[PDB]
Amino acid sequence: PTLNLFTNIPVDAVTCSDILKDATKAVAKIIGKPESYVMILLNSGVPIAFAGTEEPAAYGELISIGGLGPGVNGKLSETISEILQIKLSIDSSRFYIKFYDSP
Amino acid sequence: PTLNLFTNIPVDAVTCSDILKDATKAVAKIIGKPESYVMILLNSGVPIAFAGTEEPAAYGELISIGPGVNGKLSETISEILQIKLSIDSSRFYIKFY
Amino acid sequence: PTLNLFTNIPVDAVTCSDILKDATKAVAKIIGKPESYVMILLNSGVPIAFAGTEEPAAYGELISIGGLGPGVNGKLSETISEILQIKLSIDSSRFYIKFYDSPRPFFGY
Ligand SMILES: [Ca+2]
Ligand SMILES: [Ca+2]
Ligand SMILES: [Ca+2]
Ligand SMILES: [Ca+2]
Ligand SMILES: [Ca+2]
Ligand SMILES: [Ca+2]
Repeated sequence: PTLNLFTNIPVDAVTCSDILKDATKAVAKIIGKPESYVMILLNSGVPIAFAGTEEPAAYGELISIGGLGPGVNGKLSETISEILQIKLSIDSSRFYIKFYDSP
Repeated sequence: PTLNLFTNIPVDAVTCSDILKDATKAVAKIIGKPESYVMILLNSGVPIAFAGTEEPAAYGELISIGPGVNGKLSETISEILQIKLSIDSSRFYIKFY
Repeated sequence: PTLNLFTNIPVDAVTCSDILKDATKAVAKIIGKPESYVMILLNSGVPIAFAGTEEPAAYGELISIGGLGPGVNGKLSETISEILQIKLSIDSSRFYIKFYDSPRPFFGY
């Protein structure tokens, strides 16, 4: 699976590594795939307008070949959102994650 | 909806904010929803080759998007980028639909 | 088609232009469409973890209108991975590509 994140916060290198590590663990654990199949990207310092403001925000695309659904997506969303809340102070109302179950 | 934009033009902060605001207004009007439903990202200074040159170019992905809206929407964003950045070439893709 | 690349190493403008040009020629030849239809993007300096590590890596999304014939995806994957190997020393084991078969055309201007 891949998680491709974009945020308007300029993230420092240490915080970036922390997020990549935390997201790797969360994606592997919750979908049920080995970490060797999990890729996380963090595009930071990307200007974002959401709801008419440029307050801190993030966008993510989570793509998996199977393994998604109502019993998984809610947990992934909550877990990744909490990582960005703690590490970047991004409110969950300004983080949109799009899930896609790929053929 | 989310519009994820990429351009090889390096864009200054004010022009970026103007584009984000212009695009927010245009998307909101064309889709008929409040701005609280609209996210615009601008990835700038991303090298792009299009039709075998690196002339000014933009690429946009539309996520979580009425019929015909996509064409009027993509053309309007294309016009905004031409006016604000002098980008003469652009491509828009409806993603995950 | 569009190839949107992301890599975690910094890439200088000359190397970037080489990658963009070689990727344009390779995608155009393998897919059979003229270069006028090919767009390549290179997002560099993007932190990536793959298999739990941050060694040089790349992600690519290849978006084609209607998808490609049997075997063509694998040929594209191999060819792009060689470009990234030659130009950036990214091992092919750390290149991850996703193909999108778009059921509707791009909007181009
Ligand atoms: Ca997968
Ligand atoms: Ca389920
Ligand atoms: Ca949205
Ligand atoms: Ca329609
Ligand atoms: Ca095309
Ligand atoms: Ca195509």
